[PDB]
Amino acid sequence: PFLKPDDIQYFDKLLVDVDESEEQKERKIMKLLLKIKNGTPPMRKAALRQITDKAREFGAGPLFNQILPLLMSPTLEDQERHLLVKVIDRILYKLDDLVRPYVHKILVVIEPLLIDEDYYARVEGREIISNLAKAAGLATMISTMRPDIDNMDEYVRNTTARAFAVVASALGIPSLLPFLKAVCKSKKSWQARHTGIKIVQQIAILMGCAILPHLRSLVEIIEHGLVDEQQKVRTISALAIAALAEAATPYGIESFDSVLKPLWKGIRQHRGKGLAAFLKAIGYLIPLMDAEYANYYTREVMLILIREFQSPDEEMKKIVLKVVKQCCGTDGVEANYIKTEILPPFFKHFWQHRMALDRRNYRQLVDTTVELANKVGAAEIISRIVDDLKDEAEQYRKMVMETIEKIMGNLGAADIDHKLEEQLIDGILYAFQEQTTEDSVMLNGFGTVVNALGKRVKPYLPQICGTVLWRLNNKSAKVRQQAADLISRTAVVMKTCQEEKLMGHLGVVLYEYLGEEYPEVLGSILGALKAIVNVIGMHKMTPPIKDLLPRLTPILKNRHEKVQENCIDLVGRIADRGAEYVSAREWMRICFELLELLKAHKKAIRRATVNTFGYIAKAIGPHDVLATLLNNLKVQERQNRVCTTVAIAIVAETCSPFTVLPALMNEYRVPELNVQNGVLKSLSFLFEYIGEMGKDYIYAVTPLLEDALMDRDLVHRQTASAVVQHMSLGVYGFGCEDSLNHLLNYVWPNVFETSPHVIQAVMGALEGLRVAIGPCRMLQYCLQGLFHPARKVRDVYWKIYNSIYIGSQDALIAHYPRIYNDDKNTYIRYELDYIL
Amino acid sequence: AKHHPDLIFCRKQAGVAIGRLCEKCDGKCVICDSYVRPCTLVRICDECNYGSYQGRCVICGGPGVSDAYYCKECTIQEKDRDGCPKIVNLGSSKTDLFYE
Amino acid sequence: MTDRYTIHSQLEHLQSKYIGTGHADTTKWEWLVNQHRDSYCSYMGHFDLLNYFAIAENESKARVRFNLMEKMLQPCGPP
Amino acid sequence: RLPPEVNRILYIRNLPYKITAEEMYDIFGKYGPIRQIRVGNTPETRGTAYVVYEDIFDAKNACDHLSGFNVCNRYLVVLYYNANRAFQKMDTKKKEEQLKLLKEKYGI
Amino acid sequence: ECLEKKVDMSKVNLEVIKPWITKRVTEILGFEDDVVIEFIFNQLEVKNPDSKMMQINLTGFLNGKNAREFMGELWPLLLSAQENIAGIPSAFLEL
Amino acid sequence: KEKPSFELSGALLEDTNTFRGVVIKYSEPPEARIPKKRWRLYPFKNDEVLPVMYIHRQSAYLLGRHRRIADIPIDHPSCSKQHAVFQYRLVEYTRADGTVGRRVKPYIIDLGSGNGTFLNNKRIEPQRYYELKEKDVLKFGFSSREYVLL
RNA sequence: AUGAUGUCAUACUUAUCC
Repeated sequence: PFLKPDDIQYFDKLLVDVDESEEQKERKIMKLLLKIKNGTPPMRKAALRQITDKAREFGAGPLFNQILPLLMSPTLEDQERHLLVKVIDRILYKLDDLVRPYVHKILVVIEPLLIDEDYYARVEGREIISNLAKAAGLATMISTMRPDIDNMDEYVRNTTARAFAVVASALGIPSLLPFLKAVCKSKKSWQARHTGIKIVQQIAILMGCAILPHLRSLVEIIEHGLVDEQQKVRTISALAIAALAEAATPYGIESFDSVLKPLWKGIRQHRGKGLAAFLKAIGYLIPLMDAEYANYYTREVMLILIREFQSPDEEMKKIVLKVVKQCCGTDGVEANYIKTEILPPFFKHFWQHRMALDRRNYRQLVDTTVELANKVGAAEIISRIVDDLKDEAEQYRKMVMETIEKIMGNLGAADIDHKLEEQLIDGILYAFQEQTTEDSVMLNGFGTVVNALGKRVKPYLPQICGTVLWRLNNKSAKVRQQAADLISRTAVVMKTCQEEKLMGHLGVVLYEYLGEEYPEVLGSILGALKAIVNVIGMHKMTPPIKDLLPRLTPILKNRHEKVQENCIDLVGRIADRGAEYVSAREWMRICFELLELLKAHKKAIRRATVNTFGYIAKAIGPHDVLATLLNNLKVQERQNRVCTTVAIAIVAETCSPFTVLPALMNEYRVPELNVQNGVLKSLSFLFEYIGEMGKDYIYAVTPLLEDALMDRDLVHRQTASAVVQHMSLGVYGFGCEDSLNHLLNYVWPNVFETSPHVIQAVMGALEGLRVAIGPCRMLQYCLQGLFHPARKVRDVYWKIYNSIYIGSQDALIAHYPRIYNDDKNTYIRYELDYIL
Repeated sequence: AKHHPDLIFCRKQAGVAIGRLCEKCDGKCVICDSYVRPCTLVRICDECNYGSYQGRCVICGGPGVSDAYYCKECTIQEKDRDGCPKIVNLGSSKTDLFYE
Repeated sequence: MTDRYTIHSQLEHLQSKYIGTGHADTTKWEWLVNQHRDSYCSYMGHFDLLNYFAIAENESKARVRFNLMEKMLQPCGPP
Repeated sequence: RLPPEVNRILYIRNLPYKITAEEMYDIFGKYGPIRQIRVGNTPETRGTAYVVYEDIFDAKNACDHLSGFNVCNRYLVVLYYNANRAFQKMDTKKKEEQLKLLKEKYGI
Repeated sequence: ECLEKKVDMSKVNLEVIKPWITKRVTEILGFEDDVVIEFIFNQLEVKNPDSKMMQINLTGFLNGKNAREFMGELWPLLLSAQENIAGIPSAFLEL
Repeated sequence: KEKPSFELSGALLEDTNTFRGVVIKYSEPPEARIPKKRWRLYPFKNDEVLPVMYIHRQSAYLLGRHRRIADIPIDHPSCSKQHAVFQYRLVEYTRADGTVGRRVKPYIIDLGSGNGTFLNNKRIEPQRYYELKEKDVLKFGFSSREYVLL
């Protein structure tokens, strides 16, 4: 597969056709890389495996020699990068002692993955450095990575710090401690100590909550940098304290203890970024102190906190913001003091159009404001920010809107007075009437506001729903779906207040849009109908179901991901609840239409589908519909079938399977194999759902499992084995064990194979058989296999014997046989032979 | 599980944080990965639920809405008395789908 | 003091953390000692089995419990 | 008044396998003094060459006039070469001696 | 080897071991760094240190030959300091 | 002590316009084009047009008192290195018929000389679109000049 | 008459996934 015009430089050796005459042939055959980089997806797959199994063969040297240039390529893609990352992982699951010379030679390319805009790139990078460090040795990593500490560029120092974070997560803090503790005391130059401290931080972020045990030692390291003559070291130091305390869940306060007294002092004398950093640290600290000591100390911090609102620094504003959250979100702080001193400057400087356009500042601002509401109360905050709902820009409106949302979510709408409530509803409608983008914030916002107001909202309905219909035209593509969803979430409120005319409106009006050709709208429409069904009942539906349901029936062709979803859902609600209003003929047509809905690429679609199919199975009764399931061609191998199997299960539940089984068991006869294993699955899920009731049917299924478990082809043994499992859990304790032993006979030979699905299947099988039969019989099959020095039987029988061993280890005692004692050892336990 | 075989669980110490399930993974079991017979609720680890890691799904890892529960077949097989089955690793799933 | 033996990790796999499970390369004496330790723990855990073991012998319950706790470490000797 | 991406190195292609470095030096020598020139002697890279000048603007006037310029039957591919990375095939070292020298001679 | 005898850093001084470790690090690594001195300070900070872990941390730090001699020289001086009733090595009694 | 200011640094401006040995100021806008009108530089220092330079064939033209920056020297000791810059560019104007379009005309704007400039015994200020035409009596120096161009 | 490996289609599983 083709070569980009640049990649020639790398792959030129492949171009020449000289062939068939040692190492040069290994580099030459190693161009399978090219097949991984560019080509068809299958070529990438097969190539990837082929190079995985050749790891031990080719060795890490030639590979990395032929890779690292590519992953270093200036023209590298996104995908190609990620794929080469994959091959590096998969080969590094194998090679262990081999990589030692290349470790640095790896990290140099990989460390740039840690600092990246892409998140998935970062989690990948952390993963592969974890695999590398754990793969190599500790001393390998340490002795490797020293010279990058004092490197002139700070880039490598930084990304190297995150590297030490990852490797420290791998091999644990205490192993790597003396290295660090040695580093931060290095007397050569400051840059080192700066690095090592940054390492402390990135360890704090990465490990997070798990820092807890070594917190003391870590602090004892870092403390000496706060007083250092250099500035950076001080700044990054206190920052690292911050990260610690933030991962320091409400405890280890005294471990930070000796750190405080300098910090507070510094709080006085500092100008610039370092100051803000200290404020960050102290900020995360205060929640960890005692409300008495933290009373004083807090009251001291509040002053500077006030004074420093006004700085243009955005780092500043972030810090002091989150600070205000923690300091003023303290239970030991008085409302009125905040109400006077803080709120007016807070809404003055902080609420502006510089903030909201940014992302982090947006969020953090939301949170802090939410908490201030949590203390001073509701009507204050909201009352001050309502007037901004009507502000021009979107993002700002979005901000105050979600703020109001969370506020009225927590505190409740009860505190709100009347006039401010008028400004509320008008604000929310007005903001909702202009929507540049589609998003939930405005909608969830409105819904939460109304559901919180309760029936105080009643005078406002006609304005609401007037807007709802007029908007319900305007633009279908953009706003139809949105006004529809608005109805959906406002259903219950439009119900409990007992406005019936409005339910007539929404009922037939929405009924009319079911002919809408745009799917993304229609979906929202059906959703709205759904929500309306859950408030007003069956027989009171203003569009009587006789009208509605057959009008729904043809829509199932619609392909669309949202239409199919909501549609099938609603057919489910009505098919489950009333179900009498519609004649059976319509129903069976619904069936023959439902059958091909199982091509859905989405799992929830199939979910609702099968459950519905059960409901209508109740509405009619088993035989016909289970026959219509058995009609299935099985045509698709990758699933698309076994959902029908699930329908066979649930159908067998909805009316007693005590009826249904003979039809199925007969339908195993058919020579077509894939449907044979199909009905095997049907038995599996069947027993999984029936549980206890299998105390009878075990016998019926027993000989057929004999026929199936006796192998035509592996899938028979597998699926049948799964059946044995779920049967074995289900029947437990009821006294049927005998036939389960018989079936265990035929289960037992299948123990040996390398196919993952059949071996894990058999494992589940013998586990369920363990609990059902009891360990004694198991162990009596597992004894002789232990001994076997043959590199197979011992592997397996010891795997089994372990599975039997972990559970029920208490009950095994009696069943260990008598084993005679040799020369040096006494192998007879004589306690059991004490006789009265 | 049956969908992702290369995924590894957390298996950490059990805390007092009750587990939750996302709206896309609602009703699915954690160990048995089934939809019927819920018998025991899911408990999360202490490090697995802290700050932004609280209120997240165990299997899906997205925004959790409803509380997750374990299957009765996994409860009778003593598969629910193990550690916290939080999905930590995420490999060969939702990686190439972001590019398309 | 070059040892060239750093049983640290490889690819976050295996790393036995349980006690009494065993491996495929487990010896007979190690498995017998683990079975004897499991039998001693089951005798110390079950109250009815400990009562039936102490009713036969002329020793008391706490003396037999201390003897079973003292005989747990190195029951056979050669693993 | 220059785009940043262009560099003193130019990748040049659509060369014959017989071509002589005499013609090379002569032709390319119009715009400025040659820093040096490499030519692929290897099975894939034969037909390609890299030219490096004492100054960039040299190369700029070059690709200006030499754009699609002709030799034999061929119109050469003239592009500004991209050497973002140093292929790390070589290393960063040997700075100590020269830096010790400039620290010695001028004493600075 | 020489890293099999159990020792204890609580019965020995720390200020007298800094110059010998500094001379060993200057002989091994050529120049004076701040990571090796910090590693030597972290290896002796515990009251019961580990000789095998220190050898692994310094067993590969150099090349795998000078680090073994450095560990063998640091284990014998610590053993001579812990065996003495004063708590000092043999190089501190003369000067 | 590090004195951070986060202001406009000179290196980012010098890397955009990099000459051989000096900085390059007085850049043209993006609306510059090649001239197609009949206009030639007729320099008369002693009432005899010895040299002739084409202004429509070249895109840039720098004249000064330095031999390393400029291509050809000039015999004017009372003129600075950066005194005047005559560059042709099609600006937004109207023709005689009233229809709008692109007309190639020379742009006249002072670059901030120390002693200024004079054209037809009159000083012109910068940032002012003056109607520049052919056969203008200009001066290529800061104070005075004994040579005119036509 | 099994088994061996290897080019090469074909079905099946993973409730695989936009």
